[PDB]
Amino acid sequence: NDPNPCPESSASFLSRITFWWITGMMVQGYRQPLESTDLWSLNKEDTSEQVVPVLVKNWKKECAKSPSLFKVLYKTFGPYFLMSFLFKAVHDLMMFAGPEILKLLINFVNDKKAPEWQGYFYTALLFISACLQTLVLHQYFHICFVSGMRIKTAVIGAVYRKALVITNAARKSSTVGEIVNLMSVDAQRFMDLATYINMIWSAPLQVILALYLLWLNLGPSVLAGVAVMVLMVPLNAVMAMKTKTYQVAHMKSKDNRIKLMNEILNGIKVLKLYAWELAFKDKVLAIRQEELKVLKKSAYLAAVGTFTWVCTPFLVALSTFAVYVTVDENNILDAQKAFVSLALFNILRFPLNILPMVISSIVQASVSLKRLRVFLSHEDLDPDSIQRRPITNSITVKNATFTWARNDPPTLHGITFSVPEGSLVAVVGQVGCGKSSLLSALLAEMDKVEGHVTVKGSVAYVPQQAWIQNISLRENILFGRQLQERYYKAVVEACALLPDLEILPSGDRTEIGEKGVNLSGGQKQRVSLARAVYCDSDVYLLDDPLSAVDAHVGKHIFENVIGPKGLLKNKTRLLVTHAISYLPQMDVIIVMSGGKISEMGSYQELLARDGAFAEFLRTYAETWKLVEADKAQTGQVKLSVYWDYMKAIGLFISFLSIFLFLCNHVASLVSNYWLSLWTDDPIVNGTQEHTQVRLSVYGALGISQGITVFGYSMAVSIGGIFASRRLHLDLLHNVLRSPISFFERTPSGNLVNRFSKELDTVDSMIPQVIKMFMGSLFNVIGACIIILLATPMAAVIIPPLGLIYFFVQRFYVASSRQLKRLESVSRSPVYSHFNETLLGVSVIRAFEEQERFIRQSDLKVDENQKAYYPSIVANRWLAVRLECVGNCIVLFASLFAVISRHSLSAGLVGLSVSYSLQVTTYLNWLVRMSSEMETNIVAVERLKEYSETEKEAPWQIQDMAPPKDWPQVGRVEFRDYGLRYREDLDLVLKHINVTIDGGEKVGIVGRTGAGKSSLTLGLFRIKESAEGEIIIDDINIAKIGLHDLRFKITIIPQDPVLFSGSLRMNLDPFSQYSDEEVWTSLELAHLKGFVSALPDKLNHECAEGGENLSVGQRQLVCLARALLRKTKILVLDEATAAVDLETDDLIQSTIRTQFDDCTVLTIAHRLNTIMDYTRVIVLDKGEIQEWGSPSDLLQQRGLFYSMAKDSGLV
Ligand SMILES: Nc1ncnc2c1ncn2[C@@H]1O[C@H](COP(=O)(O)OP(=O)(O)OP(=O)(O)O)[C@@H](O)[C@H]1O
Ligand SMILES: CC(C)CCC[C@@H](C)[C@H]1CC[C@H]2[C@@H]3CC=C4C[C@@H](O)CC[C@]4(C)[C@H]3CC[C@]12C
Ligand SMILES: CC(C)CCC[C@@H](C)[C@H]1CC[C@H]2[C@@H]3CC=C4C[C@@H](O)CC[C@]4(C)[C@H]3CC[C@]12C
Ligand SMILES: CC(C)CCC[C@@H](C)[C@H]1CC[C@H]2[C@@H]3CC=C4C[C@@H](O)CC[C@]4(C)[C@H]3CC[C@]12C
Ligand SMILES: Nc1ncnc2c1ncn2[C@@H]1O[C@H](COP(=O)(O)OP(=O)(O)O)[C@@H](O)[C@H]1O
Ligand SMILES: [Mg+2]
Ligand SMILES: [Mg+2]
Repeated sequence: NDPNPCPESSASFLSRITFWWITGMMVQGYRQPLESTDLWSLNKEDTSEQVVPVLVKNWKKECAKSPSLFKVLYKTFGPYFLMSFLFKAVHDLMMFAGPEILKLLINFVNDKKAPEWQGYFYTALLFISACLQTLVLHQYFHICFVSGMRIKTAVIGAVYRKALVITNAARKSSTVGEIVNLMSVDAQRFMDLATYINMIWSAPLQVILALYLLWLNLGPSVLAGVAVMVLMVPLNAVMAMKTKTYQVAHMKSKDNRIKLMNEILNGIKVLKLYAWELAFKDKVLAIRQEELKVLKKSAYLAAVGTFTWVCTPFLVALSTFAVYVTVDENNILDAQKAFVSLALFNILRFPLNILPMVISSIVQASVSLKRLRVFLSHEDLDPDSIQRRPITNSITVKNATFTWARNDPPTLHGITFSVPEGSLVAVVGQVGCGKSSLLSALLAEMDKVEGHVTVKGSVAYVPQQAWIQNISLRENILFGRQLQERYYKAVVEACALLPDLEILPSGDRTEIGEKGVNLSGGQKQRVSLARAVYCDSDVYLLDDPLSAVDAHVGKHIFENVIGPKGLLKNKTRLLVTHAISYLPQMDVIIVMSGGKISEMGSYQELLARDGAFAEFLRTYAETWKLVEADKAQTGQVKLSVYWDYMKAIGLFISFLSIFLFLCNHVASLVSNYWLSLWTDDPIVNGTQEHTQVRLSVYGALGISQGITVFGYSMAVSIGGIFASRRLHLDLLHNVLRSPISFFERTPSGNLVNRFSKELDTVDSMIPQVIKMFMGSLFNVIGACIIILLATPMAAVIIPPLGLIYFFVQRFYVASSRQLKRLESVSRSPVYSHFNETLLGVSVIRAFEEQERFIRQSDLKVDENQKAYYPSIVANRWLAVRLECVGNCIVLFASLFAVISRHSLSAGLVGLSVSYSLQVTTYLNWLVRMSSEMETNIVAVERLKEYSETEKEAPWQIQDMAPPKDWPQVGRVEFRDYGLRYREDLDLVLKHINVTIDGGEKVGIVGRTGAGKSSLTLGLFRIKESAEGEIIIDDINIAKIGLHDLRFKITIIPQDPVLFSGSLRMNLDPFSQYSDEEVWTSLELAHLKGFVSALPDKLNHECAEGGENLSVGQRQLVCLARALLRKTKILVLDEATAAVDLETDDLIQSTIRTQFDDCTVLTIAHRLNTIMDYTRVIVLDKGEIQEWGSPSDLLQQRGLFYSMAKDSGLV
């Protein structure tokens, strides 16, 4: 029992054949524009739940049986798609039958004596044949399009189901670029094959059936015609083989582009802060140029392919007629037969003119078939590698050796330990020694070479990089679980989240943002912890959850949650710690260096050892929503869009294209009438050579027609490339120029959609639609001009026939357009969900929530399909209506000719029928193509949207540009400075007033969520000042072009962000300076040893956004990045967060030596590294509290004293 079910199920037989059931929606759509709400629920068999499981099953049955073939696996959609063959057969015989009846009528009308009754019968038999072919043809087309739709669901369903199981090593090879490409473009390639796959036999049948009529007419002279056509195949064959290589290279360039764009949109804040977006712009363009260069070559071959097929029947015709006179000198010599022979030849263009699109589709689909087959055949991480015994030690690892990649050398070298039930274990060691690795090994994320691993009970995971969903804070803490009011409140207060829940705008239920961009580092880490704690599992793997928060909250969380008095007192919990404060509280602590456990034991036991760790210890010891969903445009498409696409093509090509179209269709009409005038001439003994004279002229025009067709097919293709190139550059510049607030609002999939699918539409579709539209347009003008001039008194018939076609076209398109918008809008969540999942697969797999996320994906794809399905039915609805109107007019033209056979104008009236069918079929084509054009241009409308938006301040002002040596003394002055993140939200900073003098070392201290990171975000002018101003050395900041600002001051941001490419590229993407400078920087960064010992020294492939190396190494890469610029104002935003105590001591000593003369302000939680500084700023919520020298603030016994006492400096 559905609330709004599809009417197709309940529809009677008469309704189903004519598609009468969609009538109701089409009328509703005309009155007021269609909404997402009044779309019908899908049919049970059109649903991911019913479609995808049978495909993945067949893959399990077929892949397990084996190489693994994907083509044999596409017998899943075979059964349903066979009926299509039967429907296509009947239609072709009815197409063949049509002309026969028309000959008998055109003959009947001529013969005066013929009985009254026999005339009507022919017209009645014509009308019925036209109706039957229409109904049968559109049953065929509906089966083809429904098949295509079901293949789209399954391809997306399978790819998502696979993405959650694939190995890490395979995840590096199959990048996010390929996965997004597979779900988007390759599914559209299979959908487009679904139509034309049925022509592979329908064209040869039609070619044979037309050829046999010539044998019946001519005889054994039709062989030459077959000999010419068979010789043709090899050319199209080798050219198709050549294209197959171009399509592969084109797709590879498209994957690389989408992969790079993903890495840009991930870390856009870092691009904005370092002022790097021009470097990454140039890189995206370089990849686009390669992709477009190949697409041009593919288009050149298509033109040669089209050129070959269009001029085949004329070359066949001349080849055939030569055979007669070169042997048959005895019997045959006819004059009129030529006309019937040419009338039989001129049908052999209708099959051959649709062939190069069949070839293009099959090649394009065959590439996509290989790419999907290669992706679904990747090695799957096996969960039976770990024992996972039912709820005697908690976890046991015995001589286990794990490796990130199968062929690479192992990370963990023969580790051996056992942890008892309800034991608090700690993991310690150097930066990049394999701690996060050890936790990954127990989750079966890493491949193991040898050993034995047993993990008894359910596992809960807290990763080092916090992963938060787009949904409300409560729903993040729940993570798809039933709510317990007692326990929920008990977890939230234990995780120290109450003050954070107070400061948030709408308290608990706030739209948290796409990657938790709203929250601060500590808030993200606390939510991530709270989720895992709420889940209530047997074993707890905590990857440094007390890093980002200060000493106060850290202690609170340790006493209330993790420690032996908290919630998790009884559960086995293995935490990775860098702090040495809580090691006496631990049961056993495991030290590891270079992937080997150096020594295990308790605090006292390890102290008694007098080892390396002992020596280490001595030295240091109604709710407000944020994300706005995509919303469809309401009215008609504005001429601005069309004019913008045409402006990109250029004036020269547009005047050439139209000119060649005219030359083509003029030659078409000259040939048309020159033949029809040649027809009605007597066969006298004279005009013996005239036939051999004029058939050369017919051949010449046939070649001329072919040459021009090749011409305009080329002209439109190059036009399309110019447009597609220009549109991408405008889109990319518009995106890179927008402010940070826009990116925090707009969903990720919202942009991925426009950069992948909407651009792929602009690249491929629109040129083909333009070619077919212009073709149909000039065909209609060409028919109209002929009938009018042949019968000047037929000027009355044209308007009425046009007006009724126009009103059907204007009615239909109004709804058709809106359905294409709804579909195009509703596909954005599908990308967002894919993007959200791929980041947090480790977490999803740890909590075993796969089924829920898989089930969520199915429900998100259903919405896209619910929007798509009415669109294709509406196409069928229109087509049947227009053809049935066409049949009616043909009947009246046909019936009028029989009624008034001999009354008057007997010679003229007989022909009236002949072109009454022509004009009908051409006006039928014009409406359908004009609609297809209006629905396709929506893609360009969608790309334009980010032109009329909010833009960031001008990059280069070039008038008020400050001197080359502007930051000469780092004198930073804040004057009544106040920041506000949104327009409606309350102020984060207010009435800030400090004077940081030149070369002054300034600390910034405060409680988590005090406005520390926001102050540094404010200085770079990422968010524009609400009140007051900042001044850097007697020069106002708001005035200057922010690229003159941003190059002169450096920051180490809180989150370390690396981009996909060589390790050298991350340090310097402009390629400005030498390798000696990079090496001396990596020497000061303390990565020299690590980066030197690597297989490729500085050409190491950092992939997936720097997942190839550890968090603490990304910290040092971001340090090196800052060390290379060597500016006079430096800003540290917790640069020493996820590192050792030893490693921290080093990079501090670096900062003291290198940045000795330049102004440095540092934000920090480790107060150890502040007490050395000259002055310190302390701020609580939005205002600066007591500030001065650290020694002074300790004497005062105020706030800074309280924070020092927690750290244990006092
Ligand atoms: N997914 C991965 N693919 C390939 N190599 C990896 C991967 N993860 C880690 N490594 C390599 O293993 C080394 C150390 O592993 P790991 O990241 O577990 O260190 P860690 O102890 O977590 O360090 P940190 O203290 O920075 O958290 C790194 O130097 C890195 O090159
Ligand atoms: C005689 C005519 C009318 C019918 C035969 C012509 C067509 C259907 C034939 C001739 C050459 C053939 C192509 C030759 C090469 C390729 C590339 C391959 O990777 C996929 C199949 C594909 C694309 C073939 C499909 C069928 C094909 C296009
Ligand atoms: C170089 C050549 C091919 C460029 C040709 C550009 C042509 C095809 C463009 C420019 C303006 C466009 C038209 C603008 C207005 C409408 C009305 C709409 O209800 C149907 C589409 C239709 C009829 C468009 C069809 C495509 C169009 C005619
Ligand atoms: C109609 C008959 C008489 C003449 C036909 C000549 C045709 C085939 C010629 C004349 C001018 C030519 C065009 C001139 C300019 C360009 C731009 C170039 O970057 C790609 C090829 C392209 C698009 C050419 C394609 C072929 C072309 C259209
Ligand atoms: N992009 C944002 N949009 C709206 N509010 C934000 C944003 N970033 C941070 N906030 C809010 O401002 C407060 C202070 O943030 P911030 O100064 O960045 O944290 P911290 O001082 O801990 O580094 C936080 O409690 C947070 O809720
Ligand atoms: Mg780690
Ligand atoms: Mg911060």
